[PDB]
Amino acid sequence: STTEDLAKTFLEKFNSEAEELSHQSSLASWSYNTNITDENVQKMNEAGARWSAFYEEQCKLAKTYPLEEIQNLTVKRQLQALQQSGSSVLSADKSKRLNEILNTMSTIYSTGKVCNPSNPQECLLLEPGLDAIMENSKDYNQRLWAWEGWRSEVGKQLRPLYEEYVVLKNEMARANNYEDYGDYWRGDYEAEGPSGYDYSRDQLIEDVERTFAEIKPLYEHLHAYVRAKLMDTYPSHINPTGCLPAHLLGDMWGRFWTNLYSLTVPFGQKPNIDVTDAMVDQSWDAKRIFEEAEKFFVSVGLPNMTQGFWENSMLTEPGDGRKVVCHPTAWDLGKGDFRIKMCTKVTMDDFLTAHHEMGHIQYDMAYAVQPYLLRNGANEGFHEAVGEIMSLSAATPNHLKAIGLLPPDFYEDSETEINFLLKQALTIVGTLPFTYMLEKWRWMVFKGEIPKEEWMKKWWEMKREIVGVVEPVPHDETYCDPAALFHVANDYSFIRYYTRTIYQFQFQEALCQTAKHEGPLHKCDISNSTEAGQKLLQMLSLGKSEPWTLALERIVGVKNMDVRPLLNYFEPLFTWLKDQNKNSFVGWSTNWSPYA
Amino acid sequence: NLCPFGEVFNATTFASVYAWNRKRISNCVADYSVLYNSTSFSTFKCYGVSPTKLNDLCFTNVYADSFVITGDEVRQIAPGQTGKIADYNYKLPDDFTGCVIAWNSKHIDAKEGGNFNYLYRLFRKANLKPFERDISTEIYQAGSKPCNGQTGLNCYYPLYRYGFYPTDGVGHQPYRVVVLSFELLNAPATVCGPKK
Ligand SMILES: *[C@@H]1O[C@H](CO)[C@@H](O)[C@H](O)[C@H]1NC(C)=O
Ligand SMILES: [Zn+2]
Repeated sequence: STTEDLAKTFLEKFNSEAEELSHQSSLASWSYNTNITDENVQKMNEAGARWSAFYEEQCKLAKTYPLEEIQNLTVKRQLQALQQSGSSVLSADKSKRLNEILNTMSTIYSTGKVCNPSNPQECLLLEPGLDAIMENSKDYNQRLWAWEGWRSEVGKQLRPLYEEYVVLKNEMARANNYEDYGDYWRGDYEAEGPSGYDYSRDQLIEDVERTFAEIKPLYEHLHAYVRAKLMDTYPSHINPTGCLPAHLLGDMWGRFWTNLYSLTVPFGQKPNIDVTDAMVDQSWDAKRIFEEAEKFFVSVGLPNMTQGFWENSMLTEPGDGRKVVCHPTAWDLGKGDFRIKMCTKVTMDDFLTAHHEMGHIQYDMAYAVQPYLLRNGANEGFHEAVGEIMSLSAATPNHLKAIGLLPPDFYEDSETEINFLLKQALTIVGTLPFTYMLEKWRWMVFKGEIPKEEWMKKWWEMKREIVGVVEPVPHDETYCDPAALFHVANDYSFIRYYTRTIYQFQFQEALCQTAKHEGPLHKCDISNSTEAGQKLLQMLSLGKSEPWTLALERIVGVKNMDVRPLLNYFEPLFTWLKDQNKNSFVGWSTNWSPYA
Repeated sequence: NLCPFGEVFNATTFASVYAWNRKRISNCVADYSVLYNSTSFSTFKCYGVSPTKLNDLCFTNVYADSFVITGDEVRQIAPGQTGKIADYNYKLPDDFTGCVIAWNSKHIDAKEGGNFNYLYRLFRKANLKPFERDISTEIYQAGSKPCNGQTGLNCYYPLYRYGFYPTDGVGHQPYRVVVLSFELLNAPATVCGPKK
């Protein structure tokens, strides 16, 4: 009975009980999510608090096997997930206070209200109303009062709590032997492994900054192109060498530039490829959509959907008075039970989402052979990355001709591909400097490199320097603008959206070269390439049983993040964008301000 | 008279694998064709004998051992197998002479809230000898520290529940197993196939 002997045996009692308890929690969640009643939300809470109590006991029991006596890395990685306990290391006072701060920020956010100055009796919450203005309005002054009011009325309430939140989180992280709350979050990319696959939490900062500097060229050119196009819409308020005003970017924050498409579309007379009418003419139903998704995964040699997937999924809004959650989710209920919940409509969007969500299911089905504790993505960016590349193939006209939603003589307009790559860039490329800079500010705040006397000051310096976006009204330290975004107010890490996006195109480029794909990357359909499916299964079956560096190399053949596959995806757009901007300034000076 | 195979196969409830039932068959005439030529069985594997030759044979006893396990574990009811069932619940010998029969029993052994009536042994100091049966509930002492009938850090209760739900995957669904074994001793052979 060595320490490893006992810990192995401890983990055998854990898996059989954890599997049972997690399975009941997952089943009760499903009864609630597919039928919102107070009866079912009762069973859910009772079932989830049985699990948490079991987990907390097993967590402190697993600290009885000291990690440094565990040679077998598989046993170690499992024990590692159990010795993370979180905020339970605080005193009763300091942890009760933190939870109450967290609930206050969250509800300040969801009840946040701003009213129209031109009509004080016209008041709006964020998610129905203020977003509607922020995603649709072309009125500089209407966007402005919604943007500024959101941070004055809501963001100013979050400021004293966020200061306290930082302090208690930094204590919680130090009591768990991390440097600060940021270094704590970066531990999700930590990796113990064989020689050459280790990854430190400080490596992530370096790998994020390196990759981003390779993105700066493409983003600058996209930035300058969008800027020159907004001048036509807002001639009074755009400077052709300065930053873009923060309230004109297509949502409450500029997180995505998606909704700038109407204004910045290169060739407006060419419509998007939308096969919705084709699906409706062919009398497709939700059942047919998922059968086509299944067919796609079979075509690359991947498993069928189980007999139970069809019997138990919720693939359409019930509409019989039963109240459901319509957000699309892929459910890994345990014990070979896999389901998808979404309110599918006969649309090319929901067709695409089905392929994406079924990719989540395939991943789950591949790592179900692994121990309970290592059934998850290699790191937090893998799962959605795997999901996103399914939409990439399923949307290509190559694939849309194969399944018959486009005629066999479909002309591929070069003007449509640039329309398409630009729409993709506004979302995928626009968010990347936003995502890195938001997380860089939080990282520096947690390390203490930004004293709270200069929070808001350094937030807009980095916004102007990195993102090329400028505040339209000056903001002193009464503001807490980062907390005006859901993820900051609600205590979620944000860097996953950066790393996922990188991983996304590394995956796609590797399976496309395995499929012997010919042309530009963005035209790749891995369908009917079992060669490519096996390359992907090699990574999927691993779960988080191996360091994410090895899991990554098992599919793309390198141990680290690489943004070059992303840049060749947008390569036809890059060269097209350089040529549009040739007559104008490219970049931005960070000295101009709309308020000046 | 005819052999009571209906009582074992069509029994309403089956034993837990750790306490697998054993029914002795004797002094009767068995038509094995009602079994092999049937289409109700996902597994029908014989080892010491040929199944179609079983109607011409005479044995002194026939044993029918029955229990319930998950589909992914039926694999272990075979000679030279290992794993949690074969090691600690039901062990078949290398020299096994008989047949292993199995069907999916989801319809009768999974129930809505979960069926927890079927148990299994998870820990044991040593592997079972063939056809051995252990039904003790002594605290498994994993470490050097004695347990004194008290569960704790390295002191584990040895029996655990299967949980069968109608919506589990095929691999985790309940399966009923009947293991028929045969033996021909120095004594009257009373269990025979149907005579012409
Ligand atoms: C059990 O009953 C079914 C009919 O209910 C019958 O077809 C089957 O042969 C019976 N099994 C045995 C072993 O007699
Ligand atoms: Zn997803």
